[PDB]
Amino acid sequence: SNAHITLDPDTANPWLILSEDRRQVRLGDTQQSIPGNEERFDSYPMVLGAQHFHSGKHYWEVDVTGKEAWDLGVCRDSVRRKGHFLLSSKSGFWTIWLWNKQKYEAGTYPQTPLHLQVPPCQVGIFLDYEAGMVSFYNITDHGSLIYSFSECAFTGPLRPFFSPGFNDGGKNTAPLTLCPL
Ligand SMILES: CCOc1cc(Cl)ccc1-n1c(CN2CCNCC2)nc2ccc(F)cc2c1=O
Repeated sequence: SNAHITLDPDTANPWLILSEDRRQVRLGDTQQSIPGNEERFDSYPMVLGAQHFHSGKHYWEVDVTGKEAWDLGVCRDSVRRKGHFLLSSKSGFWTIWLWNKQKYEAGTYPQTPLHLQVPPCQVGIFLDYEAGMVSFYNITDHGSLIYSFSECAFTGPLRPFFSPGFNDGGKNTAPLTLCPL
């Protein structure tokens, strides 16, 4: 089931610029000044979707065209927001990412290298709560499976997870965009 995802402003790390529609996010040129509510990611440029999922099946698409790094997927709502962590299946995160413009990996511990034929301009996330799966699909390549976590022992609600980059050092100015449908 198609989910209409929007970004939660309360989770967004200071370094992030959300669109006004809540459907787009880019890494910014310096921190912004906002509060330090407990829901906000202090240590890395991450933000959640507003939707919580307690059950059922949910699909959404993210445009990543041009970007040299990024991280997508799903996480426990109960993940710590304050401080340092890895994006690991062991630690409440079901993610894939592009690092360094060339290296796709999936957030196993330790992570798993992905060899993609067609580099994705667009990525699908499919959450099946009851199955205990999070699946990533390469839309550019007609929906080929990028990677799938299974036997995820979902307890409590989950959130869509996003990060458009780690350091604006490069030109990671382009946004993650949530696609219509
Ligand atoms: C590929 C780069 O990975 C990282 C880079 C930095 Cl600067 C900080 C943390 C990580 N990272 C991370 C988090 N980063 C992943 C890549 N995108 C940025 C966040 N997750 C991991 C999960 C499992 C594992 F075995 C290792 C890692 C890991 O090293």
